Amino acid sequence: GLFGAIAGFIEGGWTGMIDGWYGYHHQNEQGSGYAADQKSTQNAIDGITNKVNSVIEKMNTQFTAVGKEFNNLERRIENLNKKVDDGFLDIWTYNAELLVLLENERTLDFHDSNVRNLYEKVKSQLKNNAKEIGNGCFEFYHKCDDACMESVRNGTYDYPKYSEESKLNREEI
Amino acid sequence: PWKFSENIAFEIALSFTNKDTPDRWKKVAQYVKGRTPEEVKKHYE
Amino acid sequence: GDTICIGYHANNSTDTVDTVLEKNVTVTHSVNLLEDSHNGKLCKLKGIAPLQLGKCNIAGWLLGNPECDLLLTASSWSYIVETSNSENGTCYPGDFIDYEELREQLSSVSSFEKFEIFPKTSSWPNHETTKGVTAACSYAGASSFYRNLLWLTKKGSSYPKLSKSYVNNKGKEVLVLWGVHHPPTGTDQQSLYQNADAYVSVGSSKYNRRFTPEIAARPKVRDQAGRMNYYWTLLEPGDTITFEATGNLIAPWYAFALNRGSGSGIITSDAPVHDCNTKCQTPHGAINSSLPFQNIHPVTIGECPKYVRSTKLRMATGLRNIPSI
Ligand SMILES: *[C@@H]1O[C@H](CO)[C@@H](O[C@@H]2O[C@H](CO)[C@@H](O[C@@H]3O[C@H](CO)[C@@H](O)[C@H](O)[C@@H]3O)[C@H](O)[C@H]2NC(C)=O)[C@H](O)[C@H]1NC(C)=O
Repeated sequence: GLFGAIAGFIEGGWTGMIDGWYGYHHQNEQGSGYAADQKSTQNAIDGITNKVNSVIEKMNTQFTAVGKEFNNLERRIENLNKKVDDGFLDIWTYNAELLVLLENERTLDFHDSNVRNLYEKVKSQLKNNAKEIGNGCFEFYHKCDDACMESVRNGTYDYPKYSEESKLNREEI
Repeated sequence: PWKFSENIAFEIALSFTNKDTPDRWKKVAQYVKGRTPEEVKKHYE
Repeated sequence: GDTICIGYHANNSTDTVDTVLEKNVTVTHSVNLLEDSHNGKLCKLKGIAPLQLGKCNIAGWLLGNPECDLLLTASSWSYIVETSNSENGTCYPGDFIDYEELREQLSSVSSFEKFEIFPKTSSWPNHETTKGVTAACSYAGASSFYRNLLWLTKKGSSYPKLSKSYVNNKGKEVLVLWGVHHPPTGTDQQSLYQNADAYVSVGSSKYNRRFTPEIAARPKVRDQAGRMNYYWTLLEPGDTITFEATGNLIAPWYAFALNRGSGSGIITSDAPVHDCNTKCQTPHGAINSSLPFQNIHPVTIGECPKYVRSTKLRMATGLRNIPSI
């Protein structure tokens, strides 16, 4: 990991959220399941395809390149010709191979940043309300419906509303 | 107009759609930026 | 209590990229940037078929070697094709001067209108036009000669000084070809051109040369001790080319008015030609791909993916992926 949030303190993902790149498993009175985040997912896509778009946009297509003929007294310029051809290939093979190794690692921990980034957008929306057991988990002191729970995912809230519900739960155990 | 990169936002979003289609199906189209739910529609074959 | 967790995607995808720290890394989503696939066929570009030289090469084509007679009607092409099977040559031994440059020239040529520059019948009242065949170019069991050049000879006992000019009214470049003949022996000079010492002179606004025959005993190629040199020039619009000889001149007969265009060339391959159309062509076959790279062939005609030496080019898009026990 890099940002630490994949293969991470969260050591696995979830097969059962098919809806996008990131999202929230939530459990309560009513019931449990996955809902994707359509915000940071559409952010990461449009950003990543734009990475894929950018390298290829830096590729003019090949235009016509065909071999050259030389007679038996033109050996030197023929070898010169070979040398230019090999040379340019060695470079473009390098640039293509290396870049893909490089940018893959930079893509992997791009996602690793985006899980970490969403986790704290919640923790910072929570504060007093819950505890961190780790592995993505925020356990609610105060009670929550789906709606209240769709509200963290919404980001919309108001914080003190569930505060008094939560605060005296912290004590006797 | 259809590009290699747009056939990048597309197929990831078709990993997000189902064989018994579990959606109003624009769940592909919000991820395409760009070209419409219209322009997305025919493009599945 | 009530728990909400946060987490990421996972799939059954066995797709695997490489990264700098780690290899064999399995991801939810991939792209392949490298094209391994062609159709194995030589196809059209822009509605237009390539010209298949078949058993002939460019010299055979242009001089009109008697084996190449299938090519005579060819006018336009998208690009030129030779095979591993083209020997069909200059069938009379000798040098073709600046051959590679002529080929290099032909690669900017889209089409030509062939035409008779010095008509066989009209042009040469004082010389023999019918005795101009040799066993070194043999068609249908018989001695013969190039289609596009005429081998002049003495008429009776006489080979009078000849002078012939052609003014280019085509409004485009005209490719004029010709040859000079060097016999093995003075008997052969005398039997052919009747004049013991002789010259061919050729000039234009670009071209100035006086050739004198070199008579020598030589090793025998296709049974000939003699040699024949072939020459060419591009006669510019409006220009005149004038030939003069006392003997030894293999005169132009047919010539070519050229049309230029870019994005063509001359490829070598044994692939079959088909009715397919493509934006990109290699000697191995044609490519239809939106991919940026190709491992197929270095040589390309048209708009193509870039070539590399890579077996594998694969780029991560999604997250990596958990097997989840
Ligand atoms: C058009 O192209 C073909 C080349 O593929 C020419 O055919 C070849 O012509 C030469 C004639 O000398 C043959 O070589 C000879 O072989 C015999 C023994 O077989 C040897 O005694 C001679 O010294 C010489 O090496 C060759 O075998 C023959 N091959 C084929 C495929 O028939 C043909 O002459 C060309 N035609 C013209 C007008 O240029």
